Amino acid sequence: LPFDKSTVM
Amino acid sequence: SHSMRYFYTAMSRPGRGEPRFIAVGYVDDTQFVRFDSDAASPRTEPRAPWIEQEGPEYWDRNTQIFKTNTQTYRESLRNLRGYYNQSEAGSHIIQRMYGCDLGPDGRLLRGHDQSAYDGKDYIALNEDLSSWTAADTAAQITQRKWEAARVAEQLRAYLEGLCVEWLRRYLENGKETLQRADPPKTHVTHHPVSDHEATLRCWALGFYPAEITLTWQRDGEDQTQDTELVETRPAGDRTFQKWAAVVVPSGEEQRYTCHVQHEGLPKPLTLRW
Amino acid sequence: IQRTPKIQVYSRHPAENGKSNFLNCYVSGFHPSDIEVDLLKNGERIEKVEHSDLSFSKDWSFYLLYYTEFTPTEKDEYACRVNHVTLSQPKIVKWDRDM
Amino acid sequence: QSLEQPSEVTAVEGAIVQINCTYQTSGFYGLSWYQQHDGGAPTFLSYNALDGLEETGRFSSFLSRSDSYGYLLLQELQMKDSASYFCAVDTGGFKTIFGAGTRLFVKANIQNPDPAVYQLRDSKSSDKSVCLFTDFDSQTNVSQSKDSDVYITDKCVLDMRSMDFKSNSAVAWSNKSDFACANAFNNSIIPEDTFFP
Amino acid sequence: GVSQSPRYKVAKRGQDVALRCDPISGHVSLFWYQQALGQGPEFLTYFQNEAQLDKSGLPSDRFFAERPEGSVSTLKIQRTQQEDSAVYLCASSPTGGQETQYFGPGTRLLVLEDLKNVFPPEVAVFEPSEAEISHTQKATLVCLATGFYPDHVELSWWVNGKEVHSGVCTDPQPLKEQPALNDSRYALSSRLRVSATFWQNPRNHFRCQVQFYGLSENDEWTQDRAKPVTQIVSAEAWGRAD
Repeated sequence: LPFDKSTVM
Repeated sequence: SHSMRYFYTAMSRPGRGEPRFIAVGYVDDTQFVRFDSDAASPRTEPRAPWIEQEGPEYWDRNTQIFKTNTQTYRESLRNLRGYYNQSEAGSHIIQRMYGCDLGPDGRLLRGHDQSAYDGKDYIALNEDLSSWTAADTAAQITQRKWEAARVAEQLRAYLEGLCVEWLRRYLENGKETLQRADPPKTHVTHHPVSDHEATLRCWALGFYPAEITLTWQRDGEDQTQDTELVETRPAGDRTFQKWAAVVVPSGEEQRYTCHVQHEGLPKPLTLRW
Repeated sequence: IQRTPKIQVYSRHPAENGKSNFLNCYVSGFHPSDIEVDLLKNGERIEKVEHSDLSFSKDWSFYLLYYTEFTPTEKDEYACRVNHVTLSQPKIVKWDRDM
Repeated sequence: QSLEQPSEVTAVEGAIVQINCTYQTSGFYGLSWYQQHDGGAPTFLSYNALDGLEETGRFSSFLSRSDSYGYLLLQELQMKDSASYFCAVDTGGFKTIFGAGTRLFVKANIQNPDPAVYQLRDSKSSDKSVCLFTDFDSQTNVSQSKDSDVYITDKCVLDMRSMDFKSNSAVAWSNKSDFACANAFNNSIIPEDTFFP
Repeated sequence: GVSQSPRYKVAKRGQDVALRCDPISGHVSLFWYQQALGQGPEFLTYFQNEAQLDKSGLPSDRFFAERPEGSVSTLKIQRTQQEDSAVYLCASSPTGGQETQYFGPGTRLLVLEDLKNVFPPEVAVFEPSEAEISHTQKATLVCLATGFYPDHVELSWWVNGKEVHSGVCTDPQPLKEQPALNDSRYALSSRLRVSATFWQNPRNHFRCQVQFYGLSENDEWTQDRAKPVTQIVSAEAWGRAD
């Protein structure tokens, strides 16, 4: 299962 | 011994549509998930048999994460362009590589996360999994955002827990292909290239995992200068292949010997022909 | 910033004339990911060529495998035409049975 | 995918209070806390991703992932701390699950209690009259009237910042001429209550 | 911070309603929430810039959320029903999900069968007791907001033109004048405590203001009594030396 936090750079 | 890793690729294409996001997941050298945003209705697709047994709750979740990342990386590609004061006309790439490594013990050996911009190291997670290593001034702007968002905290928690947890599940479901190492099929071929010059080719075929060591020994010594080593290549059926070659004087072929090293083999192997 | 692709043209199993196999064109070590790869039988483009999902190595350089189903025969020439932004003109590399 | 927290919690001014929160999910990413005043905007207090304590002035939040338990501790209780406190669980992605909330009641520290019931008049007495119960201790309780035409509000704390003086107050009114201060309260009131005609 | 409009909204059944949200500049993430009495905010829809990434939490397809420009977000509720009555809160995060959320004050929506019960309040001030001044040297001014429907009011005390907060005490929740009724009108009280000398000065002006949220100019009203519109009802008093 992939990382479940999408943060803008 | 075992590892689960995710490889991301975000690509801007000014005028050729919305930026393209590709996500791909691996369990050691075996790929199991894929996602391309370029599809009509983009969905996560299985690339291994042992992952097809996963329910739709898993499949609609992966699709949700990767669909969200597609939007996040459109904004990230736009922002990094502004940091580097780059033209809105150029095509740039953000790549992410994260995952967890497990020792024979089955415990977490090492957690890792690395991000690149146009093939250059940008922002990496330190070995403590608490601080960031920003490659330049622009990467420090990303770091300050990622500090306020608590990325390192929630990423550390995932890499120590969920990453390790899911890797163990994938390893049990695929125990027949993933935990069983296929040894290479070996043979050495003779190809004359002159009157008294000939090429000896040591073949390592149909082996899994990808790590191998092929060496040519002239009566006991290594030939790094002469040994034309070919890069390990995927056979295309989840196995790998590699070859080692040496140009030798005719008659003396028998004094040359090939040593193959793979975990599928109980003890190192010696070939000569 | 831009990197050159390493090309390898080979068969899945050791080639035998008349016996069906798989022709593979492995591209690696290139950057950016935008790459044109075609498999050619006597100069004719093999129309149903499939490819692996875009992944990359430790150094961030991309790699993908282009593959099709082929039956090696005594004299028909097999090759792989590759074009990248790093290349001036397409790089055609002929398939050798011995490598 | 849910979480639990007490309905109400009561503490005195200057004291400390604890609000417990247990979560029941399969993929915890974070446990955050929010303060919300009646008809207001929920404001962030603290977030817990990893196990331990997070301190932000008078607010501190604990977390234990193995026990799926977390709590909020508030120091030096002020009257402005009277609000609803919510614990929120993040399970990856974006969908946040909030609890039913815990209503905290801050009981004012009364130094010199002077319970009394005073009568007030309007500019134009052609409408009604009002009875005010004030300066009573925080332990006192005010209930609803026996009569249907007699209205009573709940007790609230005012603070005269110039004089460092806090006072509890409960208002009562009716439109019938029969209504007066002595009969106005049909509840448990303190004996030393002043009444003046 | 995050702004939201309107603060309160009363609507008739079947009518269309529009709720505006202005999040913090640069906030990529936007959330819409529904809040029921005695409950916490329940997720409705998620936005990352202009892209609506999810809307699973929305009750019906009557609900429509937009953010064409990844800044201002609107929520349109086509053909309103009584079940739609709740506080609609909007929140924002700077760079993505699983972060600190910044909320707006929310829109309190009340959907009704008709609007014949909507009523503005009657505001009345009650001058302090001489006994209170003689016993505690303090003066309490009591304000009474009465006979208003619905629960949509904002009471404030104004002394000599400016708003005051010291000694002020407004009721937490307004009471019902008729508790055994559905159509029950509301009552709200407030106290302002000042010193004896401050009340004894006839130069001091006291004004209890009550902002009521009712009907708009577009809302239909075919009744003999005046249209209960969004208005300010006030009662005043001047200082008494006595």
